[PDB]
Amino acid sequence: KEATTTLFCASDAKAYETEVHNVWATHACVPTDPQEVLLENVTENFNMWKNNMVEQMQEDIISLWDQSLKPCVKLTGGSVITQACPKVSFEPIPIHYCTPAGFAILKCNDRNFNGTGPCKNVSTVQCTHGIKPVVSTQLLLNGSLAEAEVVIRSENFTNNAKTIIIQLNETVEINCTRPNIRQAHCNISRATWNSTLKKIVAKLREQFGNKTIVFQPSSGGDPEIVMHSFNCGGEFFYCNTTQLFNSTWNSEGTITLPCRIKQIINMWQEVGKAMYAPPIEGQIRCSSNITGLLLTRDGGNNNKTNGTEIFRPGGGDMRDNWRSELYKYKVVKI
Amino acid sequence: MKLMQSGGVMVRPGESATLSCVASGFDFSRNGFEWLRQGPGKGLQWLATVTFESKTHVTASARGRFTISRDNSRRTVYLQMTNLQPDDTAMYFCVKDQTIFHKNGAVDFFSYFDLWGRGAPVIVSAASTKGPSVFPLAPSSKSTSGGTAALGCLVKDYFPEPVTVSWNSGALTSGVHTFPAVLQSSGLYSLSSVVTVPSSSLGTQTYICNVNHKPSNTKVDKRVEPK
Amino acid sequence: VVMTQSPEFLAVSLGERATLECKSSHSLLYAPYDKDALVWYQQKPGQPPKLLLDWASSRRSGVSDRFSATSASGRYFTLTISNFRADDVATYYCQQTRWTPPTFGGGTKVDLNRTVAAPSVFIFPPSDEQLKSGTASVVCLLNNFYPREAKVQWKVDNALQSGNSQESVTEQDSKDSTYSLSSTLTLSKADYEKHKVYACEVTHQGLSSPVTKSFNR
Ligand SMILES: *[C@@H]1O[C@H](CO)[C@@H](O)[C@H](O)[C@H]1NC(C)=O
Ligand SMILES: *[C@@H]1O[C@H](CO)[C@@H](O)[C@H](O)[C@H]1NC(C)=O
Ligand SMILES: *[C@@H]1O[C@H](CO)[C@@H](O)[C@H](O)[C@H]1NC(C)=O
Ligand SMILES: *[C@@H]1O[C@H](CO)[C@@H](O)[C@H](O)[C@H]1NC(C)=O
Ligand SMILES: *[C@@H]1O[C@H](CO)[C@@H](O)[C@H](O)[C@H]1NC(C)=O
Ligand SMILES: *[C@@H]1O[C@H](CO)[C@@H](O)[C@H](O)[C@H]1NC(C)=O
Ligand SMILES: *[C@@H]1O[C@H](CO)[C@@H](O)[C@H](O)[C@H]1NC(C)=O
Ligand SMILES: *[C@@H]1O[C@H](CO)[C@@H](O)[C@H](O)[C@H]1NC(C)=O
Repeated sequence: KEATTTLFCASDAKAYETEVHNVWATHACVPTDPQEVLLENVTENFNMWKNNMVEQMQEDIISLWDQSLKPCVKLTGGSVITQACPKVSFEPIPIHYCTPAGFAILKCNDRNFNGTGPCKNVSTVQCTHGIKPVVSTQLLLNGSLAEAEVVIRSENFTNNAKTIIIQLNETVEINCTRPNIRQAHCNISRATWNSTLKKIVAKLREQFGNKTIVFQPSSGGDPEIVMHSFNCGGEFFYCNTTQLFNSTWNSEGTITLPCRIKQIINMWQEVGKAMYAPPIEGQIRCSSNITGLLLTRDGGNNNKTNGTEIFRPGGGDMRDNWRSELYKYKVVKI
Repeated sequence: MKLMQSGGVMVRPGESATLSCVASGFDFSRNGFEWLRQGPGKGLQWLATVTFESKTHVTASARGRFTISRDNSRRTVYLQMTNLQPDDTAMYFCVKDQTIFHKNGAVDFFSYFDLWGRGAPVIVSAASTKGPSVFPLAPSSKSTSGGTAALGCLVKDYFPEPVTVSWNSGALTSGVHTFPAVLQSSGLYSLSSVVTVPSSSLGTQTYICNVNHKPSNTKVDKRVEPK
Repeated sequence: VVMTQSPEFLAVSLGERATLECKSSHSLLYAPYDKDALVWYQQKPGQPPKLLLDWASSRRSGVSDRFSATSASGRYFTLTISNFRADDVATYYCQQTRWTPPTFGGGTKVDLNRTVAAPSVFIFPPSDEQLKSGTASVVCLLNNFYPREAKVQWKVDNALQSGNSQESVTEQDSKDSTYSLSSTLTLSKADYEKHKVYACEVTHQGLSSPVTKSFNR
């Protein structure tokens, strides 16, 4: 029967490892394993947009961060707190979500399954695959690629307020470095990015009508959703993605993205602002796979005859990050 | 919230002109602005939009002839008109549209206008500025019905608009109707101003029409007597 | 996208209710807001238009509650003015803002109903000083009539003239709510001299039959 319960996590955390995900997982999670059973001739409706697993992962990562990444100062709901804010070792590890006795996880194995509606190739699993709880905006990093075709998913495409979650099927490497102070940069392939955009443009045309597709930058909100923001080595990187999202689609070299490491950030855990300590000294570098994207679509008046769809990098709600990995699973009570 | 417009303008066919609009009392950074056109005896027509990102659309009947632009530092909006034609003669409105920002970053755009400028007349013509000729509309038997007489002034062949007409230096206002100007085949304007007065006052009351055409710096007084 | 309004002119009595109609060729429903993207403006003469209502049925702040509006099928819209009064005499425009470009209804002119009033009709020969100039203007005045529908026909030596006339109309008078109208026949002196009898014939629902004012000269 469909059911909400308290899922527990499993991981490969090491007790002699001071890295903060390891320390957290050592107390919060069982050691990772795997068993998978195929359920014949069963068809089951899914809805990734209403999946309590997402809320649970959210609570866990909020708790992980709260214990691990202490801002020096936090302002929430007009109330101010200050506290010790030591630098930490920070590198996400894979986390699995598992059902306790009496419950099962159903998994949808349909190819290019969009996350809602009926699934005809269904299995049960003891745990999900291992998910790195990567916190970022605009770009989804270090996730899982689609096996077959590029996929776009939305709770309701006709509602432009609903974020569109893109799952790439071939990764795009992004190399980000702050050299030997708040200035940093990212590199990516101009050609790889163009191929990726081309595959997205194709899937979006399938969805909305082969209307002209345009990409434009984020514009209007918090630095967290205007820039590509992410955490590398404990530092909050904010990367200008204008060059990535400036494109028109109708009928070579490296891209270099300027970044800033910020101390004062708007929090994703809760409405408020937080200040962390300045960057550690020395080279700070992350090489990550872009495995997905978060987009929003512009709305309002457009041409009836030849509509053109405008897309911008989005994100902000990290629940969408988790659903981008959790979309094939649901929990049922047996 | 105010949009203060800049016009108007007078111009020979084929020449160019520029209109501006200056915004205050809100956030220029997050709004788009548009230019609207109203014909005489008209009639509302959209011309051009500039969004808050300085993206510009222009109507196709004026594309590559009109141009909209935007200076955020001075909170100003512009309309550049090129190769203007007598057709283009109208009232031009600066207006603020709607821009709606969502939590996830999406932006809706809606082109309706809560905020309007004062309007700026653009008149295009090959006519030179000319002060009006004033002719009497004298009353008579065929201009008087019973106890009421009608008299007036014909204010003919002036350019550009407007004319102002008064009677007896402003002392007489009851029963005066000064009609809207009509554009004549000459490219010049013409109108009449009439007043009804007691028919008995014809011999014993002096009636003088005062015409002021400021664009030609012209004043005329024409006294109207029966015949 | 075509917007059509009706009627073109609408007379309303001094305490009654105006009902203005607006028809869209297309659906103006904006699905994500579940609102029709249609808007209503008021414009008085000399003023910029004022935004009365947005998303079909929503009054703007400050707007009188005597103003309200209606949408059906995302295509048909009604604007209503209860307690019609002097300061409601104006042109009302509807505007769609669902698709690009935005397009305007074409307007409905609302004026005050009132007892019928026949025009007084007056004819003015050209002044001789104007004739020195070489041009003759003959003027016909329909003074203080209601409603604003009248027909002026010029006849010269009884042959009906066309294209040698122009007319203009006052706005509704703010005190007695009537209109006045001027029709002018303009001729070259040659043309003026070719003819003998100049007559202005006026049709209006206040008159029992057409009224003719004429002169010989
Ligand atoms: C990230 O890319 C590397 C190659 O650069 C690959 O070995 C690894 O499997 C990728 N991880 C993903 C796609 O999650
Ligand atoms: C990825 O998906 C696209 C369709 O979006 C397809 O054309 C392409 O062949 C796929 N590539 C791989 C490596 O699966
Ligand atoms: C996913 O695809 C199914 C297949 O027809 C469709 O019924 C459903 O509406 C899609 N989901 C969404 C959220 O559009
Ligand atoms: C990214 O980093 C890899 C090694 O991690 C390197 O081989 C590659 O050339 C880099 N690409 C760019 C565009 O910096
Ligand atoms: C990103 O870079 C572009 C290109 O210089 C610039 O126009 C834009 O202002 C930058 N974004 C921010 C948030 O400064
Ligand atoms: C947007 O793209 C065009 C060509 O794709 C480029 O000329 C322009 O500089 C870009 N804007 C940026 C990088 O801000
Ligand atoms: C992505 O993974 C690589 C290696 O697995 C790591 O070095 C990098 O820091 C990760 N990126 C983020 C944002 O955690
Ligand atoms: C999708 O969004 C549109 C726009 O808000 C709405 O009218 C429609 O009912 C939604 N569809 C579903 C299945 O919720």
